[PDB]
Amino acid sequence: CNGLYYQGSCYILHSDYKSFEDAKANCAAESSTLPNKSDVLTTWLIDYVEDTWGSDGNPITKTTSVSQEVRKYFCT
Amino acid sequence: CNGLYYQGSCYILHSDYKSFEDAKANCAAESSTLPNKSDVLTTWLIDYVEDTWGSDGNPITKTTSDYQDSDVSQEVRKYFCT
Amino acid sequence: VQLQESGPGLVKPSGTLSLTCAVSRASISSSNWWSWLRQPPGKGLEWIGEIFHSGSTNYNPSLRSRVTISVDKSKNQFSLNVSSVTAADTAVYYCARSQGGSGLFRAKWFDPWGQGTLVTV
Amino acid sequence: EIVLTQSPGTLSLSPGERATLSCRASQSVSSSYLAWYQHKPGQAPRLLMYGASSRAPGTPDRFSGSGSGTDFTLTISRLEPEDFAVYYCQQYGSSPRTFGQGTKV
Repeated sequence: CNGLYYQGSCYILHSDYKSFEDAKANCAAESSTLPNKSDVLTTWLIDYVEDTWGSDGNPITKTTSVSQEVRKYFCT
Repeated sequence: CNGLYYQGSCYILHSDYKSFEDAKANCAAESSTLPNKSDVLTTWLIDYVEDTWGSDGNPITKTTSDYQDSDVSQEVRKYFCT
Repeated sequence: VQLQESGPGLVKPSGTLSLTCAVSRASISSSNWWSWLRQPPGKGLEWIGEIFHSGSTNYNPSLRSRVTISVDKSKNQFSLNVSSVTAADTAVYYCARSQGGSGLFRAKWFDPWGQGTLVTV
Repeated sequence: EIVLTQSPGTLSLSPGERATLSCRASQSVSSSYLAWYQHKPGQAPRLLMYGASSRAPGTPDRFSGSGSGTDFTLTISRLEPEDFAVYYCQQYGSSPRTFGQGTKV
């Protein structure tokens, strides 16, 4: 496909910077959703998906042991 | 493959920050070269490849010409290796 | 992310001016490129470099030689030393943050600034 | 080093006006990547817009931005006493990030 690939899942980059709710709406329009943290943490995909929105509502990251932000969002 | 793919050429990211010479050295040691701006300009890859190194020695951008006159050699930037 | 700048106001010519900023409400180890900027009195602003939690530093080519930016994770402070001052460096130095740095999607624009200390050579 | 010039050095007005601030670049800026800022004297500078046409959260809708390549512009449809201050252009498509001269109101 046009984007990254993992376990038969295609991830498309929407470079436009947008909040979590606009990202959810845009993904819903595409019929897809935001990536889940579980599927990306244990993969090289993480290097691409870091600081991009996830379904949980917080930015995806490997750390840790807001609606006021806008960040580039993937869509699967 | 473990990265982006376009027209049979597969580009793997390298998260480490390194200068142009080190990036080229790593790409060559990994049987690969730095991405060519010619093939990446129009295609979607640019969205992922912006602000990464290229063969010409300058960060890849969507500008058609007029490369950065100011020196960028002594700078750090993530790189893709085919 | 509250950023507060603190440093010596007076640095005589040719000396090293060290300005240290404190990261609050977040972690310096987080995915953010911490940059320092300059505002000469009455003239346009500049960008005198950036740093990351790994120590990687990318400078302005004009000011690359003089400046050196460092990070101390224990005290969550990213500091900047400007050496060989030429008396033209007087300005309100600003701390800055640029989202990203761990991934490939760095956002250059410096959203959270910080009150800048004015240094007079 | 893309040199950004802001044409109106000072656009003096009384409250209420379609104020227009413009700034041009020596070379084309990639993706119209220009994020304006705000500078209330003493107060911490803010991020009014990113991408030259998008408003960061916390700034009202009266700020509308448009531009491409050489020419970029910000517009205030109506003015309030708490929304007049210095303004800046910031291009981040060149290796050295270059700002622009202030445009006081």
